[PDB]
Amino acid sequence: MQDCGLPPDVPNAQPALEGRTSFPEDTVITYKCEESFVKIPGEKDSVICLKGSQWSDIEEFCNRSCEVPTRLNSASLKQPYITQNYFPVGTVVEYECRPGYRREPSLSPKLTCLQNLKWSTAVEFCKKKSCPNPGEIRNGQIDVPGGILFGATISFSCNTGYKLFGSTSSFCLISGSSVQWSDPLPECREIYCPAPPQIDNGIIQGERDHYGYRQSVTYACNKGFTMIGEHSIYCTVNNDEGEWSGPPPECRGC
Amino acid sequence: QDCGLPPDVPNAQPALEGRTSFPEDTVITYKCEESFVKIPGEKDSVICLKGSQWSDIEEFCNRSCEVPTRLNSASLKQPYITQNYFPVGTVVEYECRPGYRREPSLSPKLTCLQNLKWSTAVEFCKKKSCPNPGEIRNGQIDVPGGILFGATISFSCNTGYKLFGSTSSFCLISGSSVQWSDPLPECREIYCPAPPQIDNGIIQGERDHYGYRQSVTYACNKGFTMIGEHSIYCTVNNDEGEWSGPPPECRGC
Repeated sequence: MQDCGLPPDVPNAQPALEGRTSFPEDTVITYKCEESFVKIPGEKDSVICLKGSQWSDIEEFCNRSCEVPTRLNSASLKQPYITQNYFPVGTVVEYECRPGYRREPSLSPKLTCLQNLKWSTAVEFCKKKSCPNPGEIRNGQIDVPGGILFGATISFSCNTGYKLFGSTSSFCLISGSSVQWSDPLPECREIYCPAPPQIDNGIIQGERDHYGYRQSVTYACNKGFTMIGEHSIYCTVNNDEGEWSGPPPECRGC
Repeated sequence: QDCGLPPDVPNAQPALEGRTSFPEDTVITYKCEESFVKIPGEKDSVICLKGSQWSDIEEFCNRSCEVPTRLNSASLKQPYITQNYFPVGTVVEYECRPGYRREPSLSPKLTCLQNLKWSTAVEFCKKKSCPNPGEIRNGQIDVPGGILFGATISFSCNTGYKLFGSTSSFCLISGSSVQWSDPLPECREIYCPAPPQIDNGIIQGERDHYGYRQSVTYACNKGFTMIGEHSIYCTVNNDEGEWSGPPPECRGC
């Protein structure tokens, strides 16, 4: 009769019958691979109802493959693997470094689909690029807690008596073709105490324009006046603010 | 042949030894009364002569000031320093003791006034001053009460420095002048012990010396996680250098 019966049973595949058990001549039935199965590229996935109520032949066209290789931050799959989804056991794909990573020549940038349907063990075939030597801050310091490779953070400080002007930290971030420091080296600026206080009936010996950390100012009483107190005071520096060590002496008469 | 009572001398009293009759050749001496001093080169005694007659005697006592009171700034010059006769109008001169100096604008003279008192005393001899103390590098000099003869000053070293030498000085008289009893001490920077090294980590840019408030920053080697403070600083546990705390640790991952 001008109709075929049920199409052939294909291992690991299911046909789309659309609710019927009888099919007219020239009917084309397509099979879909079952769960955990991927169709083999370049193979038929359908049958056709021919004359004599006979279906055309069809061979197993499904496998048995690894999942799409897991997403790496250091490397991306090369072409053509990057567009593929069929990875039977034994399949080896190749990677290439992303930015800002570079190849570790001693290591293979390849992964193999194993018998258990899993990709081989991942090694660091693509490593983190390094940022330039951070250098130095005059009268300050640079803290490098964990190297200077891509993704690293460094911090800046100014020594006692100096004030930081600029950025307090920097990060090694990807910059176009390479990796560079997010921020430039800041500046450590000398902290000045307020102008030293004058005293009644006394003077400052050779008063300077500016007083920095630990610098001192010496007092002297005018003729006929007696000194009572510290002959000199010095500049203390805390939390980036200058402040004299204590009050200036007194010059009492007479 | 015995004389009777000797003559009455104004402002003087004779020493009679309770006697009222005196044999020939008896010599009687008079003593000036209070406030009076005998006049140098004048007779103060009489002698009983023949004819039961005393020899003549004239007033020999002049009202006089007392020996000038002792001053600590100056001493009487010669010859006043050995004198005791100071009638009204007498002016004596002083000279400075050590460690005092003359106040040029003033007179070093005292006059015996009509009331038998010496004129008002002024500071004609003033205390000498020791030289300016100077400065102590990284330290301070406290001058509580001037730098004149007898004064005391004290020395201290700023935070982070240790005093080596004298802690005070006193303005002493030294021969022909006044000088500080002790020379200035020195203020030397205190150093903390060398910072400790840590397993699997380093000291970032270690220095040869660390002083007060100076810090040392640590960093762990690749593949280790730091545990504890990243940097420590040089404190001064008086008067010793000491690190603020233990260095961090590096734990292998």
